[PDB]
Amino acid sequence: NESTADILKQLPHERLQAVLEKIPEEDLEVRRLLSILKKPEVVENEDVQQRRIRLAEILMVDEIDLENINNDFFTPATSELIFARRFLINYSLERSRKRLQKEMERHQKFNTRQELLSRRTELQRMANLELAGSQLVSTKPISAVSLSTDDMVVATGSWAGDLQVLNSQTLQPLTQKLDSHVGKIGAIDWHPDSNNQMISCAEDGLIKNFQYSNEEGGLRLLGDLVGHERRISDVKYHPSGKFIGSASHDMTWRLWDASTHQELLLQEGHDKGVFSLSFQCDGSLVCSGGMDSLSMLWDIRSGSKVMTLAGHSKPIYTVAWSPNGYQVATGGGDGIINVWDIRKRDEGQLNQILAHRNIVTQVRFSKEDGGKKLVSCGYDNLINVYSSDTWLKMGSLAGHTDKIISLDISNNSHFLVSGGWDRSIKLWN
Amino acid sequence: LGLLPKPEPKVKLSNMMSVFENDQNITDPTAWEKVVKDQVDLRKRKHLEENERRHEDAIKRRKEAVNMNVEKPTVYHCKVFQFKNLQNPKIRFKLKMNSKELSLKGLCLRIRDDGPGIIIVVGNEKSCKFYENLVMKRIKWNEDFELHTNTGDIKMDMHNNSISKTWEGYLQDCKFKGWFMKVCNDQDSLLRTLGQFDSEHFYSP
Amino acid sequence: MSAPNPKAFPLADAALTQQILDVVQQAANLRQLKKGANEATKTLNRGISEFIIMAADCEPIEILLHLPLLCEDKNVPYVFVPSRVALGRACGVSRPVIAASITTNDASAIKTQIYAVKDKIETLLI
RNA sequence: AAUACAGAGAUCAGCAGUUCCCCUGCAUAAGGAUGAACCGUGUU
RNA sequence: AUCCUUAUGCACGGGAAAUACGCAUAUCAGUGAGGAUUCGUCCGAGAUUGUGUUUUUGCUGGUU
Ligand SMILES: *OP(=O)(O)OP(=O)(O)OC[C@H]1O[C@@H](N2CN(C)c3c2[nH]c(N(C)C)nc3=O)[C@H](O)[C@@H]1O
Repeated sequence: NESTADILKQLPHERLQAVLEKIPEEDLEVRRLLSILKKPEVVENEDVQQRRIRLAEILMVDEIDLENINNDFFTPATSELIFARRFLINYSLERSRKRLQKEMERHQKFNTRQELLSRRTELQRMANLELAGSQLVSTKPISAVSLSTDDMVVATGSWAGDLQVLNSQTLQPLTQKLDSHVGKIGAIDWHPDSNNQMISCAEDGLIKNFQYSNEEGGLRLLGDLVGHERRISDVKYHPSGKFIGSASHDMTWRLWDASTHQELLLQEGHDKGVFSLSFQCDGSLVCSGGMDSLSMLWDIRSGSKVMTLAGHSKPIYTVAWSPNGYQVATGGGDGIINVWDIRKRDEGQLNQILAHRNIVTQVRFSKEDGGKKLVSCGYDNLINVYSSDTWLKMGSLAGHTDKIISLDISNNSHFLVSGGWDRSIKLWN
Repeated sequence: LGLLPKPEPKVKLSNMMSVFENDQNITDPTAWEKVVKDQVDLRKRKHLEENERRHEDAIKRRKEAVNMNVEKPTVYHCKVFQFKNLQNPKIRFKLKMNSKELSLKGLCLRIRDDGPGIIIVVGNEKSCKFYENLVMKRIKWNEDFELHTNTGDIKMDMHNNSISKTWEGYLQDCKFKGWFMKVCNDQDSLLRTLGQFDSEHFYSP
Repeated sequence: MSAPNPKAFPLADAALTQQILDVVQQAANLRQLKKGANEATKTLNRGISEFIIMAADCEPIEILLHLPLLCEDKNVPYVFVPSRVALGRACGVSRPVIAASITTNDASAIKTQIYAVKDKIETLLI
C-alpha cells in the first residue's frame, strides 16, 4: 500500500494539487500573500482559481514555507534679512492702514443705484469682446505673457524660452527678439515702477533680471539668480518694489532682493512641487499654491505659516491675489477656482466658481478698480469673465483653436492679451 | 497504477468501418450504427454540459460581486448638464435607469414642469463617459412627443429645447448619497436643494 | 522607488500608468504599436504618431531626451512612465524598452481608449 | 587434445499524445454600440 | 438587458506536419536581432554556441 501512495506522492502534479487545498480561497486573501511575497499581485487575464494556482506554483518552486511561516524646528540665522522684515513691517503696516481707510471711505456713499448700473455696464462690455489680430512668436507654445505697468508692451515667452517684446495696441510686428540662455520659460514679470526691468524664470533654475532699454532691442541682463536646482514655475515682485520672491519645484520658495541679488529667505513646507507664489497688495502676505493640493499662506515678517487652505483635489497652478487684499483666488488641475477671504475665517471661507473644464492655468483679477472681474484660462480653449461679488460666470470668449497657457489683462481693462499652445498671441479687442 | 479506466477508442462515422473492436462490427450492422452514433452524441453532450455548468456557476459567483460594496475611490469625476425642457417622459425614464444601472451618484432638478433645469452625475470616470454619450449623442431632446395628461393624450413640440454640458471635473467628496430626481417650483429652494449638498454654485442662470 | 529623474517630465502617476500601459498592450495585439527609440523617432518624422511613452529610469536618460524636443514641434503628447521593465512587457517583449509610439489608424477598434489617454496626458504638460 | 551431444539458430490493424491552423461554443479580462410612458429629504 | 471587438483559458467538430520539436548555473539582443532597397530610404525580433529525440512517444486488439 505504501509504494502505491509514494510514487503518486513523488509526482509533481500531485505534489502541487495537495498544496492547492491548504491555501485560503478569496481574492483578497490570496492577493495579500502575493504582494507580501513580492510577486505580481495580478496577471493579464485570470479568474481567481487561476490566480490561486499561481500561488501554489510559486510556493512549490522556491520550496518556501506555508502562508503560516510566510506571514518641527525654529531655524535661526541671516540677520541681514532680519533687517528687511522691519522694512516690510514699516511699509506693510502703513500701506494696510491706508488701504483699509480707503475701503471704508467707499462704504459711506452707498447710493446703490450707481453701482448696480456699473456692474451691468461692465458685463455688457465683457460680452462684446472679440479678437483684434492674432500674431506669431515661435514654434513652441507660449508659456508666459505679461503687460508693462503702462500697458504698452507685451513680453512673450516660448517653451523654447526666448522672449520677444511686442507693442500692445497693434502688435505689429514687435520691437526686438532675444534668445535667452534658458530653454523653457516659466513666468515673466515687470517691476511695478520704472518700466525698465523685467524678470523671467524658466527650466534651468536661473532667474534673469532684464534691463529693457528705451525703444532699443538691447535688452540687457542686470544679473542672474542662483540657488535653484529644479525648474522655476513662478516669480513675482513684492508690491513694495525692493524684493523678488521665487518659487520653483523643490519645495522651496525663495525670497530674493533685486539690488544685492541675495537669498533673503529659504522657505520650506510643501511636500511636492510648488507651482505658484503670489504677493498680496499691501505686501504683507504670500500665498503658495502647490502640486500637493495645499494652499498655504505665509507671513513674510514672522516667517510663520499662517492658515492652510484645503480645497483642491489636484495641483494648484495659479494663485491670484485680489487688489482689495482681503481675498485670494486659486485654480487647479481640477477645474475649480476657489476664492478665500481671510477676514471671515470662522464661517465664510471659500466660494467655488466652477470654471472651465480641463484645467486652469492662470487666473487674473482686474488691477485697477480694486478688483472686481476675474479672468481665467484653461485648456478648454475658452476664456472666462467673472464677478467678484456673486462669482456668477458672465461671459466666455472663443478665438483660440488650441489650448491657452497664460493670459494678461489691460490695466484700464480695455485689453485682454492671451497666449497659446497654438503659438499665436491673440489680442482681445 | 490502476486508479482509472483504461481508455477505449474514439470512434466516428469515418473511423467507424475499420474499428474491429470486438463489439458487433459486421455481425450486427445497425446495432453498431447506433453505438457509434450514440457514442458521438454522448461526447458532444459533454461539451455542451461543461459549458452550461460553467455558465451557471459564474452567475452564483456573480452574486458575491453583487455583495461586494464599492470601496471608495479617492477622487470623484463629475459632470453637469443644463437644458430647456425635460417634459418628455421617455427622457425622464432613461435618466432614472442609467443612473441606477451604472452606479452613478448625483441628482437632477428643474423648475416646475415646463421650466428648465440641471443634471448632476458623479462616479468613476468610465461611468460618466457612457452617460455623457447618452445625454448628448444618443437621446434627442429636440424631438417631438405626444404626452399623456389626466384627461388624455396631447402633442408637444420641444424643438426649441436643447442640451449642452457645463463642466466636468474633480471634487474632494461627493455628498450625493443617491441619484434623486425632484421638482422645485422656484429658483431658490432649487438652490436650497443643492444647498443641502453645498452645491448651490452648480446652477448657472 | 528611486529618485525620479528630474528631467523626467511629465511623469505619470500610479493610476495613469495602469491606464497607459494597458492601452499600449491593447495596441500591441492590433500591431498599431511601435517599440523602441528609433522606431518611435521614425514615426514622428512620417507624421503618424498618437503619443509617445517613455521610460523614466532609462539609464542614462540622455539617450531619449531628444524625443521631447521633436514631439513639441509635431504637436504630439508625451509622458514618462516610471519603469522600463514594465514598458517592456506591455510591448510584448522579454526585455527592456524605453520608448514607444502608438500610431494612427482611424478605423481602429481601440480608437476610443487612445483619445481618452491623450486627453489625460496633455493635461500633464501644463 | 581426444570424445559425448545438440549441429544453426513471429505478422496484419485501431485509438489517443506532442506541433501549428481554421469552425463553433462557454468563461475571464478589458473595450465598445443600441433599445426599454414616468418624477425616493361618539356605531365594530 | 441584448449585440459587437480584441487578447487568454478549458472544449466538441474539421484539417496539415514530425527534418521536426524542444532543453542550457550559456553568449549577446528595441540602449536595435536579422533582413529588403527603385539608392532617396524601407521593414523590426531574434541570431549565435552546446546539446536530446526525430522511417518515431505512450496504449490496446486480432491472428501463430
Ligand atoms: O441580468 P440581471 O437582471 O441579473 O442584471 P443585474 O440584476 O445583475 O442588475 C443590475 C444590472 O443590470 C444590467 N442592466 C439590466 N438592464 C435592464 C440594463 C442594464 N444595463 C443597461 N446599460 C447599462 C446600458 N441597460 C439596461 O437596460 C446592468 O449591468 C446593471 O448593472
